[PDB]
Amino acid sequence: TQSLVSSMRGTLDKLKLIKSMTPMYLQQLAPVELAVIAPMLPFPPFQVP
Amino acid sequence: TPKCFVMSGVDIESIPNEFIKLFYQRVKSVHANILNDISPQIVSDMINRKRLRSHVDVYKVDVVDMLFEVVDVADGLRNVSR
Amino acid sequence: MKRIPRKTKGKSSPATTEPGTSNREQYKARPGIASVQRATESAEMPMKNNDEGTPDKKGNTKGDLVNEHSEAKDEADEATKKQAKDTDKSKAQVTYSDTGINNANELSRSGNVDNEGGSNQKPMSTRIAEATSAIVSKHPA
Repeated sequence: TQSLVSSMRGTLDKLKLIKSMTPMYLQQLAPVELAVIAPMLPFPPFQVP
Repeated sequence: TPKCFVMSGVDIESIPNEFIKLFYQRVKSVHANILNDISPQIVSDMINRKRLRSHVDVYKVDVVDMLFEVVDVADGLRNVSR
Repeated sequence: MKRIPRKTKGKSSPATTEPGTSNREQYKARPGIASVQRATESAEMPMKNNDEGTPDKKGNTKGDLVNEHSEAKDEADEATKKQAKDTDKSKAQVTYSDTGINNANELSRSGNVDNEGGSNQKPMSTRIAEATSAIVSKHPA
């Protein structure tokens, strides 16, 4: 019954420009950790391409 | 699940409780081909496979159906009639 | 010569003050040693033994009489319950059962099937006893 373009667009902008540091963590530090624990696991990794 | 079983040995006619009679009738009439039926002997064997190698009501009784045959032994031979 | 006990049963069954050794440093490590040690203790536990369906000392199979699919589903339910208990929640975020995948051909080891592909409604030892007793002969009177 009422236009919501202004409200809907404004919400999406906040989500798009959020100050989340998770993406840089997964790209940089997360691979480094998994490399450290992997040789010490009781069950060594078993992967498929 | 296919680990469920239904005990046979009691005729579906003779079920005393009427609601249970209805339930069993409908189930047997709809899903007859996909029910696992086991005899009481089979149940006892399942129970005892490896191991084997207060106020009480007075108006409850156990009944059985007896099977017999009429035989004529007029001569030394036998003749089953019915 | 000091004997090492077994853990399992078997068949038979001047000044001397160095100038730089005083302890005065006060350092608090982050992350915490205790927390990391507890996590590593948990992580280094070995995997359990899945011996269901294998023969025993005499020759009989070990396990319980459950159809393979039902056994798999029950194991999934138990895993989900254990996960919920570990996470300290009534229900678990991650579930090994009731997913969106139609994994209806799954099979698991069970004690209902022997090594030969037959059923275990009668134990192998009892079957052997039956077969060998079928051919016994006795002393004449």
